[PDB]
Amino acid sequence: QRITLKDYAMRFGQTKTAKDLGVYQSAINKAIHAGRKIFLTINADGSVYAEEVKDGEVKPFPSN
Repeated sequence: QRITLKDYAMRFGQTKTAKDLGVYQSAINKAIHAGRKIFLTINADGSVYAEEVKDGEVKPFPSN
């Protein structure tokens, strides 16, 4: 089951979220702020896969 970016940060903290995603903290807070539709999947090995829904499309997050 996917977890929203906002709910993941609330559960694990902004620091772990930024690290799992490989982005810096400030970017995470802004993304949430902007209400982007970002969903994370935690794998049993601990890695996290994030995807964003934008304009009808489904892409990886961060994009670049």
